[PDB]
Amino acid sequence: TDDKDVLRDVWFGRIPTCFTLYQDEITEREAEPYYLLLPRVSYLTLVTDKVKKHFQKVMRQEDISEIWFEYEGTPLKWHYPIGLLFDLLASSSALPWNITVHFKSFPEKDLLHCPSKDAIEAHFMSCMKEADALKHKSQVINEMQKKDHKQLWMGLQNDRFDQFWAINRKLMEYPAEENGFRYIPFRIYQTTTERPFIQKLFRPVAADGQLHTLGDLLKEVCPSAIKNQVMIHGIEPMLETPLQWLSEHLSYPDNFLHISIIPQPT
Amino acid sequence: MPRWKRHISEQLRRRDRLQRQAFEEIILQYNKLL
Amino acid sequence: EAADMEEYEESGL
Amino acid sequence: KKIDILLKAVGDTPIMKTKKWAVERTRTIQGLIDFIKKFLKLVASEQLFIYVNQSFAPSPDQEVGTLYECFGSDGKLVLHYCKSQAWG
Ligand code: NA
Repeated sequence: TDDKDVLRDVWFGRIPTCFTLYQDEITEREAEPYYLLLPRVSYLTLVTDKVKKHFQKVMRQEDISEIWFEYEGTPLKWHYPIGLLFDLLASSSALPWNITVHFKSFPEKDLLHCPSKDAIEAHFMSCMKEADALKHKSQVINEMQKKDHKQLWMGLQNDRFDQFWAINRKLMEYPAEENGFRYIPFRIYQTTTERPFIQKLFRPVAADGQLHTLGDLLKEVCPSAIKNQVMIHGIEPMLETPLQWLSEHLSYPDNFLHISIIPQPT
Repeated sequence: MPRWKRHISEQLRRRDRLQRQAFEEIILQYNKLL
Repeated sequence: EAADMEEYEESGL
Repeated sequence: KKIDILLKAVGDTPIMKTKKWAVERTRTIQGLIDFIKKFLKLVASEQLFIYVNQSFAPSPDQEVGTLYECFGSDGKLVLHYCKSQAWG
């Protein structure tokens, strides 16, 4: 379907990235840059194993520590999806995305550690559980067997679209009596604000059954966006786009609509 | 097909053309020789 | 009736 | 301006003598966690988990105010704490 094509286009979204080793990192020799197509829907610490291996090779063994990344001085939070970080921070700059690789001086004030793959899974499932609490009072996610939870995770970590959506489609359903989710899982990000993001309760269907739009959402929770562009998965949807449809088709695998508000470029 | 949906599909394809398609071969070729 | 956390932290653990 | 939070122990985790607290909306889950640990005279090496809706564990950088506005009810946010995982 046209809808299914959108799901695949979202899922397989890629950002061309140039990983360069921090110029002041202490090394035995100079490291070449490493180029990679990064998946928008995933997390840095899940897909940069080859980057890590590449740059560890020039480090003294004792100087190897937890790897971290920054964009022009801004540490990159691994628990934020890759596409969101790029949209928010670098989408106005020329490609490829220039990420600087670090080992020394992990900035604990700006970043959460990622001590294991399990921490990534725990984070991912926690996001999905939060999303379903909003959408179904957790009824769908809790009715699932643990093997289904695993399948969702494996589909993300191994880039298996059909494997993931065989389960995720259930999380995109809603009661027959209804015409949408209870509340839409969304977060609105804006660099100029102090708060990390805006997240509020917003119902996707009006009392008369009509579908609320992206424009309606913004008027309610972020009037200061209507000079600024609204970016989701690197594109700018029309404000008349129904929110329920967006939630179903343009959410990340964590079932959240991550929305960036960014200055209009020139 | 509603205009808002057409718009989204078109913009995703353009995004993919400019961001992925334009870089995939040179990035692969770079890694090949790296 | 809720205890003020900011009060306790600044009072003495 | 501050929000009311109620803390409930899961399983054999120690019980806080004082459970109802008023906290700044900008306080994070980690800030909340650090307070409980030294309130229960626990230690850093000991990990402590926090749960919303008896369902999910929010990221430790999440702010309580947002959680309250989304998952609060009857004027307060209920959070469960546990020395071990409870809900995955
Ligand atoms: Na660049």
